[PDB]
Amino acid sequence: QADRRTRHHMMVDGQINPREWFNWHPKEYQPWYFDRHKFLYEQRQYAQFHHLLCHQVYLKDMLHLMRYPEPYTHIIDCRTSTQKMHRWVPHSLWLPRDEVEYALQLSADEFLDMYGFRKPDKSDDVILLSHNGIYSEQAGWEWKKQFFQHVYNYRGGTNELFGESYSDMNVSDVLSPWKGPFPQSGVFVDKWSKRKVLTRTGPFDRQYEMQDFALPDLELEKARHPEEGPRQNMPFGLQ
Amino acid sequence: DQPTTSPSVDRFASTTHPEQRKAQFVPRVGPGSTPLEDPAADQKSEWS
Amino acid sequence: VGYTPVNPDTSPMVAYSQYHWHYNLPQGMERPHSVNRTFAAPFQSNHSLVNKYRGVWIEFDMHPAFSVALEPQLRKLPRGRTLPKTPAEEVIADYTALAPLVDDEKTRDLWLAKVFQHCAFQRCGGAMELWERYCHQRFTAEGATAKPPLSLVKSVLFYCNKTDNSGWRALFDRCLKDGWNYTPLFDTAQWSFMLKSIGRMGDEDGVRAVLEEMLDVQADLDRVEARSVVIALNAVTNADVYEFVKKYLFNFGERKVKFLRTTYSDLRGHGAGKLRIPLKENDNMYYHVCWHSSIRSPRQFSPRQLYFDYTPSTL
Amino acid sequence: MFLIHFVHYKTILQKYTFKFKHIFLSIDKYNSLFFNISGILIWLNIIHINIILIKYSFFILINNFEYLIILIST
Amino acid sequence: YTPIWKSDPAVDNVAPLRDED
Ligand SMILES: O=c1ccn([C@@H]2O[C@H](COP(=O)(O)OP(=O)(O)OP(=O)(O)O)[C@@H](O)[C@H]2O)c(=O)[nH]1
Repeated sequence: QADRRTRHHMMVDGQINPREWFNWHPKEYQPWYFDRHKFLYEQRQYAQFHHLLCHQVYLKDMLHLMRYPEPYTHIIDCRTSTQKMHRWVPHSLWLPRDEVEYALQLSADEFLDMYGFRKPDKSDDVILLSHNGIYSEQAGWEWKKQFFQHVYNYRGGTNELFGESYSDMNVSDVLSPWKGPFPQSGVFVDKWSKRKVLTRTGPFDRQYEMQDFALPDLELEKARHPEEGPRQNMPFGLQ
Repeated sequence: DQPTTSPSVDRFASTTHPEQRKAQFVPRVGPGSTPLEDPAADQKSEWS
Repeated sequence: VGYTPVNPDTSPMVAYSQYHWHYNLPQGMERPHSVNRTFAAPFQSNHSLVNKYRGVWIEFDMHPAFSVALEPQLRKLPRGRTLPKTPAEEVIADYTALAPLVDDEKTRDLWLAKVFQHCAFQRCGGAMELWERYCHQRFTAEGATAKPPLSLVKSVLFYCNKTDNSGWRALFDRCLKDGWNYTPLFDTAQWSFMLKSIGRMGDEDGVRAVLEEMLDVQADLDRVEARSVVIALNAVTNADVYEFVKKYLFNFGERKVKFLRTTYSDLRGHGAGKLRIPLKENDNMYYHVCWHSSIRSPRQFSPRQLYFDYTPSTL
Repeated sequence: MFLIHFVHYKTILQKYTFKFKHIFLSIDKYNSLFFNISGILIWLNIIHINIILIKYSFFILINNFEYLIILIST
Repeated sequence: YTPIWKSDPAVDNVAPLRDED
């Protein structure tokens, strides 16, 4: 008939019941879109870095610049480990990501002495390069914070160029299932009624929704559920 | 037909998401608080 | 105080409060508002446009000499927005008989294009003979140099779609950049009819070629008629073409994609009658178009649905 | 091969200036007229009066939102 | 729900160019 999942309860098992429409900060109803199929750093979890992103440069631009170089466009290789880099992107130069913060604070001379090539002026085009396009992005943020006017990241960079599959960092799309209780750092007291209410941090987070969302192929999606259908634990009207 | 060298080619952090389509750290506005960053079709006027 | 809230315009105890403007202050406008001027929206109605021609316009350019000379023959063929009911056999007989007498290429071909269009509206199958008898020799065969007049091509294509005909693929191919370069001059309705036909016949590969060209030529994607996109997509069973169609589906707009789903669910649904030939079952493509729609729409929060089974853990 | 050694001229001249206001310069705020409050009356359960300054009051506000409040010569 | 579609094959884009040259 009814039970803790179906009934109205302010609290279930000593913690705020996430099932109540009125236990959430109304801001959580505001409309949003799915990120996950977009480039890693455009996603919403990285929002603190969003002001910093870099204008892109596509594969076409890259081949064009291979055959037809510009004098004051610099292509800068950000690949960090020498163990993983076996080829040379034409007309590129090597500033590994790990050094960037230091490198960009050298004088023209000192920079010349440490990296063996001229430090790009702040007007010049700077194209950044990495395996996946992740380290190149982070490096980009560095170059942008010293204020460099044209900084382009080429995502998919060395992997697309050379057909290698390598990665700058090992990060995986899957989030580890949330462990503890709901964090008191996300609990949001209301200012008018002084009423405690959930936010979408923690075990409730949009990442988890997108992660477990229906697959985009009917066959793989039907494989995921029992014969009779997708949600049979629920009463018909909650399905 | 449009070359790789054309300004038409869209290089912005994001294709879809408007807040990721700026040039600088915040969204600059033109005179009269009109949108600068990505102009809408009718804001660009080619007149004499 | 109550279950019925105060409405802030009519209540002086709101209007004249300290958080609003009292009636004894000077009542002028506070700040100006320019909304429509700063960022303006383009007009798109919820309803389709009521006067639009809704067909494939065949562009009748005739010299006003043969236009008068040929009038008793042409009066039987379609003029603008008028579709005389003359049986197609008769019209083709008239062309076969009288056309060798006319000396103009341009005239003979405008006339032919009218014949084709007329036979497209009645769905008479014996009209391709006309293509093989007159046009094929100087247009489609053995790398002939000559470049057919646009209206003729549009007409023949329109005929191959209206009467579902394998022939279209040969003509269409000649229209790409290296050939006649006619493809960027096609109407949105042209694309609509093409897609629908190809879909019925069931060529995934025809569908792919056509969607690629449409996209490159900058057709109006959102205004391609939904029914025909659905019937085309429905035709796709092959793994690679399937991949293509996901990636491609991202080219439509939010709204378009929502109604791709609605239209799809209707054509296999309640509105299964609406089609002359019933759809064929693609459960995969149906599911996918629905899924895509769901991905691209704004997301809503239904917490009792998401967290239904949530239990907290002390780990 | 190299025939020459040279000194690198560049023209760095800024002669044009384009500064565009960021959006938040034009955002709204709430501004208010401000007079010296001569008195206040609150009533919800029980009425309470505070009188800061006794003068003939030239203006009077009434505000109903939570508690009834009347700001005198406000 | 990711990945939506099969990623591009491993193809090497630089080689054909520098080979022509
Ligand atoms: O979007 C729409 C709506 C309605 N219809 C109407 O559906 C009726 C039968 O639906 P069909 O779509 O099966 O017919 P058809 O291909 O022979 O029709 P054409 O589009 O080629 O004319 C058609 O005769 C037309 O009147 C559409 O064709 N498209």
